[PDB]
Amino acid sequence: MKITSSNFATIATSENFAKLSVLPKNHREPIKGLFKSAVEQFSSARDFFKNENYSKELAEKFNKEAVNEAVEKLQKAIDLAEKQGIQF
Amino acid sequence: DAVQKMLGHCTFEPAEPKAAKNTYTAERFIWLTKLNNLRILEQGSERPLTDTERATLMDEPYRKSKLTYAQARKLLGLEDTAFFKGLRKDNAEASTLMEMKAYHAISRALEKEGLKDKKSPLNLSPELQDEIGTAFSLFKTDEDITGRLKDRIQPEILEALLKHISFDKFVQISLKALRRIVPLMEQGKRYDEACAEIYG
Repeated sequence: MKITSSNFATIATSENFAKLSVLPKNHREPIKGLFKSAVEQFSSARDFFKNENYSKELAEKFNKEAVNEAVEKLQKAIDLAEKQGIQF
Repeated sequence: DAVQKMLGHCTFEPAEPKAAKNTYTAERFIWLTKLNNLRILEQGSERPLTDTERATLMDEPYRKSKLTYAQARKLLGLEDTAFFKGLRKDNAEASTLMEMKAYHAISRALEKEGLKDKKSPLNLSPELQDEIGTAFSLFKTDEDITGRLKDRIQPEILEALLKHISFDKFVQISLKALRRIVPLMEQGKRYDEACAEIYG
C-alpha cells in the first residue's frame, strides 16, 4: 500500500489502529508510536498559516515538509506492521 | 461530544465519516450540549436554565469571540447568590464556556484578506462552512484542499482560507446524524433523549 496526502486520514483511522493491538507489545507499541506521530504531524500541518511571524511562502514550505514527513511515518508504520502480519 | 485526531465512522449511522470538530454543525452540537445540561447552583437548589435564559446565550458565542461564564453571568443577570455547576480556581468564571473557533477563524480569515467586514455576519452557507472545515481537516496540501473545494466557494475567499486557517480533530458523530440531531436539541432536548428519539 502507498500512502499519500489524499490517502492519509482514509488510512490513519482508529479502525486500522485497532488492527495493531494484535501484535506483541514490543512490535505493536513502536508501530503505534509512528502511527500516532504521523497523525499529530499531519493534523498540525497548516498551523503555520495561522502564525504571522512566518511568510506565506515560508509557511507553505513547512506544509510540504510536514505532510511528507507525516506520510513517511504512516508508511513505515503500515509497512512495518504488514511485515509483522497484520493486513489493511 | 468528545474529540480525537484520528478518523472513524459514526457510532449511530455507520459508513458515515465522523464529523470534523471545526464544522458549524459539530461546533453547534458542542455548544448545544453544554447549554442544554448547564445547571444553576442556587443556595442548596440546582436549577436548569429557562427557555428565555438559553435564548440570551444562544447566538452570543457566534457574536463574540468567546463566552466566558462571567459574560454569561452578566448576560443572564445572575445574582452573586447563584453559581455555575461544574465550574471549578481564582478566576474560573473567565474560563471559556464556548468559543465556536471555526466560525471566528473563517470570519477572521476573510476579513483579514479584506473580503469581509468586522462585526458583520459570516455570510456563508452552513453546509459551506462545514465542508470548508471538513476539507481543511482531511487535507493539508493546498492542492488536495482546493480540489475538494470544487469551486463550491469563490476563488477569492478560498485564497483567504488557504492562507490563515488550520483545523483538526473529529466529534464521534457523523455530520448526517448530527443533521437529524441538531434541530431537536435547539428545541431544548438533550443529546441523551434526542439520540434515542431519532435512532435508538
